[PDB]
Amino acid sequence: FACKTANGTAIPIGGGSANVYVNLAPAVNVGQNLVVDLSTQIFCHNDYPETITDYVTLQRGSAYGGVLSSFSGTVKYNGSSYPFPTTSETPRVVYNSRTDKPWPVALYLTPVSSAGGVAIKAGSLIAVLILRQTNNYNSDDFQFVWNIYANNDVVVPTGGCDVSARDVTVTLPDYPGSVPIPLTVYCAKSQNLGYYLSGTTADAGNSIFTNTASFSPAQGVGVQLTRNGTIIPANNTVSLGAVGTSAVSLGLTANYARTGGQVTAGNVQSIIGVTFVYQ
Amino acid sequence: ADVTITVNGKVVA
Ligand SMILES: CO[C@H]1O[C@H](CO)[C@@H](O)[C@H](O[C@H]2O[C@H](CO)[C@@H](O)[C@H](O)[C@@H]2O)[C@@H]1O
Repeated sequence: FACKTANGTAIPIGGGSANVYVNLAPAVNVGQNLVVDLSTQIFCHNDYPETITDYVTLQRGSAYGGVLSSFSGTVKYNGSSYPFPTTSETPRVVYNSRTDKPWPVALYLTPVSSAGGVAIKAGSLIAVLILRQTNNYNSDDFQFVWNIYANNDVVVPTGGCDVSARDVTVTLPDYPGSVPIPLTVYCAKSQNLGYYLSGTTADAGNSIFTNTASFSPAQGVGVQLTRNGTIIPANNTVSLGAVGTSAVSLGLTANYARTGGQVTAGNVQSIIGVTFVYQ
Repeated sequence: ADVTITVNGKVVA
């Protein structure tokens, strides 16, 4: 019995450890968020199927790593779901062929936010999975330890909803003028969703974000966002109603707004956060 | 925040 990754990295007879480098494509699902499907990444086979049958389980102590360590979830093993990190050995998968066959493991994260996310840097450890292999022939009891690494920079969603982009940059026309902000949100199932803006504001109405341009800044102007032609104050819930699998545009537009005093030439920049909330 | 929006602009003479 031996195993290999999609990229040819092998663990031989007797077990051992290997790194698995995965191009992650995490996604929200109903009730759980996919982190990584390893059934396309890890393969094993029985070396002598005519006389021996191999038994393969996911062993207790399999867990997330790095920045996913604070989160709990589920693991789907051979069509059934179990708590993850694993607290008990799973039922077995039978390996009875010399032909490589997937190790049927997929990792999920339990939603805890509305539309939050955890940023993963490429090269980061995201999970450690313990494959236990025994057989019906002798007393072999081997461990195949799979260290799962993110191959790419990615955001793992932690909520029931996800966004078109986690960072959006827009350029306004030269003062005066406006520009739409492309930003949509969708949810795995229907959610009563809203959002609020965050940032430093200049006015008592809490609706004009300050100009924080560092180099050659303009004076006298800030940035104000509108939705449906209506100014959106910061720290105030905008209701999107019920949001489902079809993406819904937040309908945001950026504008300049005078903050007082002389308007002098220079650069303008405002950094504005969006945070979603269940209502 | 869930999403960070950066808005860039300029005031000309
Ligand atoms: C005929 O197979 C037995 O003799 C071989 C040579 O000594 C062993 O390699 C073999 O053990 C390995 O393969 C089996 C079948 O996959 C597996 O159950 C075992 O854990 C080893 O990986 C077996 O002893």
